[PDB]
Amino acid sequence: NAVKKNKRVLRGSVKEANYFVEGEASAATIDAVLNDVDLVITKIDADEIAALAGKLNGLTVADEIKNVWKEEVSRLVGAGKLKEGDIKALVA
Repeated sequence: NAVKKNKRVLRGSVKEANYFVEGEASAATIDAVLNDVDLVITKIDADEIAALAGKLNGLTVADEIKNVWKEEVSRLVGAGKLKEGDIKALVA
C-alpha cells in the first residue's frame, strides 16, 4: 500500500545518498544510517511518512537528502518524539 511504498522511498533515499560518505560505505556506516532511518520511521504515522517521502522523492544530491532528514529530526525532537542523542549518523 501507500505506506509500504513511502517507507521504501525513505529507506532508498539514504542509499541514493551513498549513506552520506565518500567512496564505499562500510557495514558500520550502513548500519548506523539505516538504524537512524528505522528509528525515525517508528516515531511517525502514515501521513507523516507520506509527507517526508514527498520531500525526498527525486532528490539526487546527498547533502540535500541529508538536509531533509535533519529537518525531520528537528521537527521530531521539538515534538518531544526524539531526544538529542537518539539520532546520530543521520544528522551529523
